[PDB]
Amino acid sequence: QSALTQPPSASGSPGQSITISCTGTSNNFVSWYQQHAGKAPKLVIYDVNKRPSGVPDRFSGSKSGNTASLTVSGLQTDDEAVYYCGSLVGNWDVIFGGGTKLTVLGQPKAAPSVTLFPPSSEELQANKATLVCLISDFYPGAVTVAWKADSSPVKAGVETTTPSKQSNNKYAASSYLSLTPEQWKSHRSYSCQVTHEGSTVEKTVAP
Amino acid sequence: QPQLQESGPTLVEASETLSLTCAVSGDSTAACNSFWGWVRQPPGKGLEWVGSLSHCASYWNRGWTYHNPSLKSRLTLALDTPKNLVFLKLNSVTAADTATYYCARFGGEVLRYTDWPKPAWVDLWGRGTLVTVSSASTKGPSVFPLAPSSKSGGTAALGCLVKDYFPEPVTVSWNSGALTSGVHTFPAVLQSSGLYSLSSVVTVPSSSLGTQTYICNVNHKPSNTKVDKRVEPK
Amino acid sequence: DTITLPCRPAPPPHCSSNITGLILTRDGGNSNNESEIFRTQLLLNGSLAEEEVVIRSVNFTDNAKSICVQLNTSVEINCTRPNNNTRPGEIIGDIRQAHCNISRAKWNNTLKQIASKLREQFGNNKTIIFKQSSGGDPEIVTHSFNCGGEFFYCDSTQLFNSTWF
Ligand SMILES: *[C@@H]1O[C@H](CO)[C@@H](O[C@@H]2O[C@H](CO)[C@@H](O[C@@H]3O[C@H](CO[C@H]4O[C@H](CO[C@H]5O[C@H](CO)[C@@H](O)[C@H](O)[C@@H]5O[C@H]5O[C@H](CO)[C@@H](O)[C@H](O)[C@@H]5O)[C@@H](O)[C@H](O[C@H]5O[C@H](CO)[C@@H](O)[C@H](O)[C@@H]5O)[C@@H]4O)[C@@H](O)[C@H](O[C@H]4O[C@H](CO)[C@@H](O)[C@H](O)[C@@H]4O[C@H]4O[C@H](CO)[C@@H](O)[C@H](O)[C@@H]4O[C@H]4O[C@H](CO)[C@@H](O)[C@H](O)[C@@H]4O)[C@@H]3O)[C@H](O)[C@H]2NC(C)=O)[C@H](O)[C@H]1NC(C)=O
Ligand SMILES: *[C@@H]1O[C@H](CO)[C@@H](O[C@@H]2O[C@H](CO)[C@@H](O[C@@H]3O[C@H](CO[C@H]4O[C@H](CO[C@H]5O[C@H](CO)[C@@H](O)[C@H](O)[C@@H]5O)[C@@H](O)[C@H](O[C@H]5O[C@H](CO)[C@@H](O)[C@H](O)[C@@H]5O)[C@@H]4O)[C@@H](O)[C@H](O[C@H]4O[C@H](CO)[C@@H](O)[C@H](O)[C@@H]4O)[C@@H]3O)[C@H](O)[C@H]2NC(C)=O)[C@H](O)[C@H]1NC(C)=O
Repeated sequence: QSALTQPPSASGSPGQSITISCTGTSNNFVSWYQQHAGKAPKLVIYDVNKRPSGVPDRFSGSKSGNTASLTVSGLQTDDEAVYYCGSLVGNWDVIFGGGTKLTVLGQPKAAPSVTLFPPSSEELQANKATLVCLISDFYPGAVTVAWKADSSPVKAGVETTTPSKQSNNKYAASSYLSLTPEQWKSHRSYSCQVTHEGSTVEKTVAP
Repeated sequence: QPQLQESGPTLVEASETLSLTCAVSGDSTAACNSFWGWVRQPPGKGLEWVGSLSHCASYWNRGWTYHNPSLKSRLTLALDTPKNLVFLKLNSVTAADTATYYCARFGGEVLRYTDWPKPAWVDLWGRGTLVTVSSASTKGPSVFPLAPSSKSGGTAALGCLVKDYFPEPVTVSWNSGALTSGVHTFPAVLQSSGLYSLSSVVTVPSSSLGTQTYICNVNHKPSNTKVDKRVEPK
Repeated sequence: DTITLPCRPAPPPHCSSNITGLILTRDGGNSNNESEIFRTQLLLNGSLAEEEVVIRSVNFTDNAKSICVQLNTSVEINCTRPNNNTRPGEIIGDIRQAHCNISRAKWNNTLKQIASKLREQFGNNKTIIFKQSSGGDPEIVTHSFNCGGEFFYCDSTQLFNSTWF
């Protein structure tokens, strides 16, 4: 529906300064929010330019024409969060942007590791067939998964899921392919492709 | 000092009425400077305004209530001035209403206003709680062991499959807390069938294979399931 | 739907009185047809006429003399200012402004009664013009009167910005 136009993502390294935009605010009832992943949102700015209590001076408000702008100067580890913008509208209604996803660089590029698994003897007894791709230990946390049958790609039974951060600072995800035992036995080999920052990693299983 | 506390059913059923209650502490709901309400956020989606109110009236009203036009039809906002409680009632819920509901304290052009009060920012927030809407009933998890290779890189990996079940969660331990190092467990998958599914994985050496076998320890409280399975390769 | 004349002070957040009459005084510069303005300015809680507006004057020929207007129908005048005083010392809630309310058609229907009676006192050929006051004192340009015991002045203009016949 109606939403404020905020860029999807943004990045900077420690020490650098990032400036993220917000369009659709004709008034001055403009606000910015900070959201830590696995946490609630904290207000960092209101009335365009004003900071709340115990909020550093490095967080700043601007508004030229229809565009509001937040500026994080001198980035640090604790700055990596999702930043939303918000404004009053019409009479008394309130809107929020899409939120910009901020990333603090300086985390070595990490390669994924896949562990595909074909179905079990007990599973086929109940007239079912499910193949599970087990991707782990990768940075950044943004991966794409593709499935194949010998050489031809598969479009049905795909149930890919959002990645999650592990105890070792890395990210992990798993795609679940559920089919019939008929299409599993006819097609000999089954390939599972996982694309990480252009480069892909492959795995395959055949009975 | 000022803290907003959310409470209610973490798992409401489809087409039923979702109810949540906030417990304000460190501020008075009677106070004329702000509005009180809610803001919802769907799993990995943007912040959505729900609505807000304040009993502080003028010569022509007995307070003020403001709603999100789309959610208007299905919602009721309430304020218990002395008991210091805020309320939300959302009737006829869909899986589209699954979100982390936050209790919000609205600031803006509230206290002294012209024509009407303009609340514009959530100054004080709550920790928030996840409500899960479902058109599905409780089912036990289908346990199948995942056999590894017989003949990668010195040490190979094996796991246990936790198929079709509802609701969450599940706990799988390898050999009843025997191994801690080189242990892993993967998160759930929301099925197209409104069901759930996950798995786990453990890395062990090849020399141990033979008279020494591996067993995963499954646990599910709602459907009452505690069936363990032995793993053997071919 | 209704008219709202701007006012400046307080202290009564009630009044809700009725208009009984009005003070008029014309100035020089006849050209072809006579123009009149208000100059005190309006009467409240007095003695209304029996049937239709009764108008008389000290000297009809003289421009310098005051002209009396005694209306038949009471014109409702609802006056207010920001009331909420519960929080010391600054006011809270709606600030709006100080204003007095009258109904658009109600005044216009009362004004046409004066207009028709103004035609016969000058041998018909009516072209009645309502313009702003000449001046002199700040109590002449801004309607200075009593309501609720106290005396307070506030601008009209919106009330006398029409030309009839
Ligand atoms: C001296 O004389 C003076 C006159 O000369 C006199 O002044 C008059 O005073 C009275 C009060 O004393 C005034 O009357 C009030 O006016 C309020 C505001 O009115 C304006 O706004 C509304 C709503 O506008 C938005 O919404 C509608 C519907 O969606 C749209 O059609 C609009 O375009 C607009 O939309 C924008 O905003 C939306 C919400 O943010 C967005 O979703 C949207 O995208 C848009 O951005 C209009 O309806 C009004 O229009 C009317 O008047 C104009 C005049 O030119 C006409 O042309 C037109 O045809 C209309 O008739 C106007 O623009 C009213 O809200 C208020 O009514 C409420 O209160 C009564 C209480 O008894 C309720 O019964 C009633 O149901 C209303 O309740 C709702 O609103 C209140 C807040 O006001 C909420 O707290 C309440 O919960 C309820 O909200 C629900 O509905 C909301 C929508 O209404 C919704 O947003 C909420 O989410 C919620 O679910 C009342 O009528 C009057 O206007 C003054 N007039 C003047 C000229 O000054 C003065 O009193 C005299 N002095 C003294 C001392 O006596
Ligand atoms: C002018 O501005 C004033 C503000 O200065 C504004 O006043 C507010 O008006 C609303 C609307 O009526 C009031 O809200 C009502 O509250 C009723 C209960 O009132 C009592 O409790 C209040 C809170 O409890 C105290 O104690 C608890 C203990 O547990 C504590 O936690 C709280 O923090 C708090 O301290 C209390 O504030 C209130 O006190 C006021 O009145 C006393 C005298 O009684 C006075 O001495 C104080 O100075 C103070 O003004 C009181 O003790 C509640 O019942 C009521 O109604 C609800 O139910 C009915 C059901 O039909 C509904 O009609 C209604 O909409 C509500 O749902 C209502 O919510 C608010 O408390 C006012 N007071 C303040 C200070 O903000 C005016 O409205 C403005 N307008 C005008 C022109 O007057």
